[PDB]
Amino acid sequence: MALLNFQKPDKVIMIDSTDFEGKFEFRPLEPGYGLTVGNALRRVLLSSLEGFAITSVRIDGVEHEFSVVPGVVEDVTEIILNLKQVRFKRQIDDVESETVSISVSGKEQLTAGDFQKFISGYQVLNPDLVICNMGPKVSINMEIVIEKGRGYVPAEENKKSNAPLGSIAVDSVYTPVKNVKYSIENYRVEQKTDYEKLVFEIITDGSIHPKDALTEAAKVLIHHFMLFS
Amino acid sequence: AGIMKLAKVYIAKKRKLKVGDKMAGRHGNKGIVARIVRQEDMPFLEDGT
Repeated sequence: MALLNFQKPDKVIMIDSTDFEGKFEFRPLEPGYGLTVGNALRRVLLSSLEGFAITSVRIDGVEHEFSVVPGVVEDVTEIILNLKQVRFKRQIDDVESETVSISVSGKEQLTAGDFQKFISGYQVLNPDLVICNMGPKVSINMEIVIEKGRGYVPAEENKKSNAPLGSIAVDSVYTPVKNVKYSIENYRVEQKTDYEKLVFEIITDGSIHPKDALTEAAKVLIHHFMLFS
Repeated sequence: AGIMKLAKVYIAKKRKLKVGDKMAGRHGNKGIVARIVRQEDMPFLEDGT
């Protein structure tokens, strides 16, 4: 009941936001609260937000990741490292895992967009990402598995004992947030100039909108702080 | 001489960077990785990087 004189903000205001970048404001804030809110949100954003990535890859005729596909300039290791960089945005709800069979032939370059004609539940956010350079007569038949996770899971943990022969597990970087930057500026409310204004700049991979990322980070923070009731 | 067959098996080991691995610069600054720190805990600039 002593919370009368603490000036709390009314809403979070979105200045400019795309599917990849978003700028947000938080005002008015008591002195010192801007840093608390900003740092908590930044840590939760860079730590615990869910995402989608690839867990297993099987290239036809390739038995281990230290081999080479005939006619392909890049070795299987470089193909794996490029496949790690593909980003997915969910298109169909309740889809947690999908197996994608990819067969590409007659092209001089395998891009991530070529996977889109075979993926049903996910959308490739960077179709311009080149997986490998091949000859015009090279036929590439690969199977990738897309799963949901948080943070980083090494390829050692992604190895399934029931996987078919030739399946190569890959490192998965599930994090959807690329950068969180916050600033604290002073704000004048009536006669007091000591109130604080919080500015948020979030760069995402496109899988989660910056506003949704802020909402999910706040949801995690509320879930953690309810336990002290 | 005395060997009828010679059998060889090659095993490839992909070794990631981990705590205890030795890193060094070109100026004599050798060291051992003591902690792999989360990107949220690591120092960041005014730009958030």
